[PDB]
Amino acid sequence: DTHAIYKVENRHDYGTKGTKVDILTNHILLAVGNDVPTEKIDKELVPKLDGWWKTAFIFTYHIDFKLSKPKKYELIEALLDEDEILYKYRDRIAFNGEDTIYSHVPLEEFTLFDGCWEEMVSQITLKFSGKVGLKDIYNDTTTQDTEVQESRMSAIDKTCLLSLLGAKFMSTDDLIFQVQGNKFFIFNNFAKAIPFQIGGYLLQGFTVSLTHVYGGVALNTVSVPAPFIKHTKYLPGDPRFKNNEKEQFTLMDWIIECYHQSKAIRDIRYNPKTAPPPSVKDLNYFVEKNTDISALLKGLKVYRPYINRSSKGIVGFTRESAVSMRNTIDYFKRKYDITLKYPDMKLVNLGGKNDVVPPECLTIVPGQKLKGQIFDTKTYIDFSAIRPTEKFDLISRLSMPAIKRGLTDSENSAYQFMRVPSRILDAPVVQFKESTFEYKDKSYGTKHEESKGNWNMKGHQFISTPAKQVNLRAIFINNANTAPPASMESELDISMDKFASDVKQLGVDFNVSGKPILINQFGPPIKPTFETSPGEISLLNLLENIPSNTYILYVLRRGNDSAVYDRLKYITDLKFGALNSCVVWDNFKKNSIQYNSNVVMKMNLKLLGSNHSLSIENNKLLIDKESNLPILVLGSDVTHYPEKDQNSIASLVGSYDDKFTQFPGDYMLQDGPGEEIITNVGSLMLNRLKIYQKHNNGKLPTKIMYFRDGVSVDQFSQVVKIEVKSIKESVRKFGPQLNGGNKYDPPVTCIATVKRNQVRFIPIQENAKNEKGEEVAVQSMGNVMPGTVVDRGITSVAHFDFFIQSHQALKGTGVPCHYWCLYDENQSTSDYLQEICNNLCYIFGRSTTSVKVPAPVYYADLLCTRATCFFKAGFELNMAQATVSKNVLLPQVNDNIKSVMYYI
RNA sequence: UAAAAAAA
Repeated sequence: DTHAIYKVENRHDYGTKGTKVDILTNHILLAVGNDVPTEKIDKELVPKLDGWWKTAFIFTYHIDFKLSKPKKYELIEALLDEDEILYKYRDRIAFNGEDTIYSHVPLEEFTLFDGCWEEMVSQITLKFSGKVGLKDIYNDTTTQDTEVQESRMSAIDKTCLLSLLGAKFMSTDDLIFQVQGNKFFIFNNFAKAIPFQIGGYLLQGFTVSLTHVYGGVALNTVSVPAPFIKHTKYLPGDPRFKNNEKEQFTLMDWIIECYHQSKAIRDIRYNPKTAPPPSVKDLNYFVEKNTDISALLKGLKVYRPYINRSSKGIVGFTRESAVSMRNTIDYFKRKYDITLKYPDMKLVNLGGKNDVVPPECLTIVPGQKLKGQIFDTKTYIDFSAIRPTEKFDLISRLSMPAIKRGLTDSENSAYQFMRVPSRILDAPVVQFKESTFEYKDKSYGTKHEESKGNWNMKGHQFISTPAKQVNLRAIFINNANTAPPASMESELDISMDKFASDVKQLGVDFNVSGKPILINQFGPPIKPTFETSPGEISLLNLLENIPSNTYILYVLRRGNDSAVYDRLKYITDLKFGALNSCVVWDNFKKNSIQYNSNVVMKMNLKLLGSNHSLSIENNKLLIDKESNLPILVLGSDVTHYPEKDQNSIASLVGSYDDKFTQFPGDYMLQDGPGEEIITNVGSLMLNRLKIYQKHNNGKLPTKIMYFRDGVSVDQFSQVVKIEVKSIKESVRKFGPQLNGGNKYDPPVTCIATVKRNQVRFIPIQENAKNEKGEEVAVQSMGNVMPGTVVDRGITSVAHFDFFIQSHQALKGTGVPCHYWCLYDENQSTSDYLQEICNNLCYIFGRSTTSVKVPAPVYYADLLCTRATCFFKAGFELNMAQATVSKNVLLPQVNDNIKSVMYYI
């Protein structure tokens, strides 16, 4: 007859439970929807902002080019900047930045594009693609149709308005950088910037996007960090900058810096403040054979200040000096009146024909991205780890000027952060073996708040631990070009013994009385033809002659060896299916009982144990009452591009008991690059069921929750229409062949989590009354108290969505997870869903904390991450040994561990 | 690769 209809779920209620407090969010209300009756919101609370963005018709033009966005984008501003006629309209014309161009005015009124439908203008083709009324943005803001609201969220008018706001932001007399189309960095004396790695600084910018809320339209702003190449003597803030922002800083001045910096971090106690300045013989070898700066110069765009907005980039470094060039110093001394201070320095060339100039007089064009991998992660991370009070100021102080400039017509109580209501849910009860941890609310006075969703294992034991003493065997992977100190054998024997003794107190009996085994030269296959290295050769031997009941503890000499870790896991997990944990020597050797205690936590899980769970009452609400059979909780993630241009990897994990303590799973190569919809996710449902029925006397789950991670909004329709349908259709098929031939169609709810978003919260109060009148803390570490639930004011018009911030934000300003129930066959109220979401954040079994997203999702991410090591590990080989089959790129794991959390 | 958290 007719196919069935997988429609995205409409919101049906709001939650009620929890301690109430208002909080602020980084949103501004632009407008109240047109379909909201004037007799609804006070005339004073409606934002006094009108303008073009409310009531305008925008010309749009499709536009082809002749490829890198760098060139196109650069191409457009060039026209917009090198023509005194168009320049006047440069706050009214915007790039998409590949397909279209938006303009407040028509482009056919320009004596420029005559024959596009002066020389550079020939790489563009214009085609008027209609007009866009911007005022329809403010239309269906009450409409309770999840399909309409979808088409509204990812709409042309929304993209137009956003992109035209960018135009306004960009038209200021201040120096301003556009990065990836929507991130703007302003480089004035008030900017937040620190020197970064080599020849670079970090800079705090901002970005805006607009989100539809119920009746109607909000603007969201958040700060963004980016690295750039240093183009100034001094960085903003420094008082030597306020005086001369334009104090001479040539290309040479930059290379010296990079020299000092490079050696000061590749050698220690180098100290540039003492170290003798390079006498130019060093400094020529450097700038040619040293990738720490060659890669940066390769392409670096420079200025020629001695010719009196055209930056020639570079090609490389010549061989001839500034003196041995016939003369150059004579040219510049006579014909430009300048004395070359480093005339022995090799010169650079800026392409043909013969346009060659010395670095000593060649300034660097601002705003250039600092290409490379971040290696100084600590600096990068600390730069952005700002607490909410400090971070909301920053957002306000970078955004508001630009936004005010944007929202006024091309010739202040409204610009303030939305205040929304929140509710703080109680933490569940954490269960250990014979003990509990329930946070009891208390006043903000002492630092008591900091313990909600943040305990430790002290005076506690794991719930379930291996029955038998098990054999723990050290293998010292010696991933270094030098043999380890003599005092390491003794140091490790010490460490192993203490480790075995500490974890006994948690309930884990290890027999550590083996003898540690050293493996030098371990590493990935190497050269087309590769042959296995030692001591992979050594290790392999070791692994196929491994005793029973043996847990491998890999002690890495140097941490951070991506290539080594991937292999150790590839060989031990995938090939051999042997239980193993890695540990980094310089940590392990400190012998912290806290370090050791966080390590067994993983090991225990791997040995099928259980560390902490929820209380007996808490678990009751993930149990179907109708069958006294727990719910099958699934998590799935998708990671993209494991290498170069390769197929994405999907994973699915699932619970199997009523304790929700263990989540094995399976992973799978997608059949395309950057494919986010797991089109055949149902095939992975087969093991979820088989191990479920194993731990439930042969019965199949009667309810199913599917937590789907990492989808954007445009994909919600397909998650429901393709993935949920696939799950449903699959269990309907696998069901019968598992329960004795009977009909199987359990109801599934599906909740997508988006844990990376642009929504932030700042607390307003230190305390708030609970329902008994007792004043009680509602913030911890200067962030909103975990878990503040927010489902009003900034949530969608029609979808069943809510924010919950489940974790203590130990650093910076925490990021709440945005949950959307996309599909629901078991009539779940918001109070129900919000509680199990928050609750599931307390049974992440490798940390003593509540985490920022339900355990199933974190587990699914970790599994995707591990599948990526397997992929990456055996890949160079699979490019040689060869398009390639799925199970040779990403093989299945050994059957031994198909039902363990080897990814933990 | 002890761990949660903050940045991409």
